[PDB]
Amino acid sequence: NPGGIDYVQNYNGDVADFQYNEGAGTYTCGWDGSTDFVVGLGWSTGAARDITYSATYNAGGSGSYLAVYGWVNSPQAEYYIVESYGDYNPCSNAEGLGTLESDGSTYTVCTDTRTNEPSITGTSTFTQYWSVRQSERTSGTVTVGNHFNYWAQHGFGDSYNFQVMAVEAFSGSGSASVSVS
Repeated sequence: NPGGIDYVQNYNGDVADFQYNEGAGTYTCGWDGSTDFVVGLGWSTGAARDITYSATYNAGGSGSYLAVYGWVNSPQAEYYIVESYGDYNPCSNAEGLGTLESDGSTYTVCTDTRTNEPSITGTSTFTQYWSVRQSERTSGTVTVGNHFNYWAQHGFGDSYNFQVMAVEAFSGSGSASVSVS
């Protein structure tokens, strides 16, 4: 599959009309609701790989991200590299970790703790790492290593779980069509 894609991310995809094609490295979704979902395509084992995407992403008025999304097992962490988003900047009420430069833009970097929250191990305590692109875009390449390298200076581990190019929303409405490699 494109870029060795071998994984379909499907959390609550049933509220997001989530449809995919692993062989083509494509997916679509469309939403209008107040339930959280995270859907997309990628790799069952994460790495500091370059992720190329091309999207149409329409999330005006929506609490939504277009993002590289994944987890690390130990210390347990959930991470996002946000390329475009809707109404809600996730670094607004988080702890600031400065900025970094990657793939043509500055990213705002931040972190927060989720205590005893739904996670990949059921219910657990984990750290979120966010890089939020200052100049939003819908196509390009994410040099994931740049983000990993920076977050690792602030406690981020390297035992990668899954890693995908994702669309998440939790409020409002939108549509997306994404190609990944």
